[PDB]
Amino acid sequence: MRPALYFCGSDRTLYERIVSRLRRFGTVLTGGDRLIHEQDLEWLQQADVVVAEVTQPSLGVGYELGRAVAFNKRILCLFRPQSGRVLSAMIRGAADGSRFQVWDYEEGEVEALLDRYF
Amino acid sequence: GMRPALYFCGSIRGGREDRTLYERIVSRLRRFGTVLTGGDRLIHEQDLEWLQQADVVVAEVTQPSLGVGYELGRAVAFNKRILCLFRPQSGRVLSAMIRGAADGSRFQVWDYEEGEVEALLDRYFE
Ligand SMILES: O=c1ccn([C@H]2C[C@H](O)[C@@H](COP(=O)(O)O)O2)c(=O)[nH]1
Repeated sequence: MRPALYFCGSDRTLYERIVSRLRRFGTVLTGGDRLIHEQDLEWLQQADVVVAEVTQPSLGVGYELGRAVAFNKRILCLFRPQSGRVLSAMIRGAADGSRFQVWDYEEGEVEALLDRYF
Repeated sequence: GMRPALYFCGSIRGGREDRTLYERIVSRLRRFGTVLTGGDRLIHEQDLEWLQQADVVVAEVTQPSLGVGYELGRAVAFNKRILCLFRPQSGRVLSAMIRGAADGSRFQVWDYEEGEVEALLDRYFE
């Protein structure tokens, strides 16, 4: 009955701010490692939008984004240039401005960016 | 083609700490096949083309990397044969998404020590 949102993230305060604001727009869907992987894959397939905070390098976040692209999901990636890091070319280079968006942001504005996207 | 096409993935923008090991792996992979591996878009598109051409995808997954994870996720969805190599001597716990993707056949994750990487590759490709 509500949109289904999937959040990926490797910072705790910013993650909590993002997850809390996502609840305005829908349900945020997000044993052993295999059971974790299969539950995450099931939630990815159910998701209407996949949101990832990509400032911290993470194999798991990258993997989730790769699976999400192959499932043809709408994807929003959020990067903080103030980190001083250069974002992976595989993530920056996947952006097409519509179905796969990569947005640079300053920490104070993250809720305004999500409101604009949703 | 004649030779198996091999795709190698390792951290770059996530960190170049293991660059010298990557060269040793690529050197041994060359024994068993052809190693195939707007600036960011061009890197993404060429890498995806090589990934699609690959018969085997080999990834060193010790250093956390968005790009290596992304390549592995696209490779799984392309139903590629995948070998991931992880070094427990790093002190790291490998991401559950990578460890949990392993099925022991088409997606394998092997723990190894740096000194045995040539013997590991010889066994996998035998
Ligand atoms: O500038 C580059 C060149 C290659 N790759 C591809 C090939 C590597 O296997 C992997 C490294 O990803 P990062 O560590 O740069 O995120 O992605 C990049 O992401 N960025």
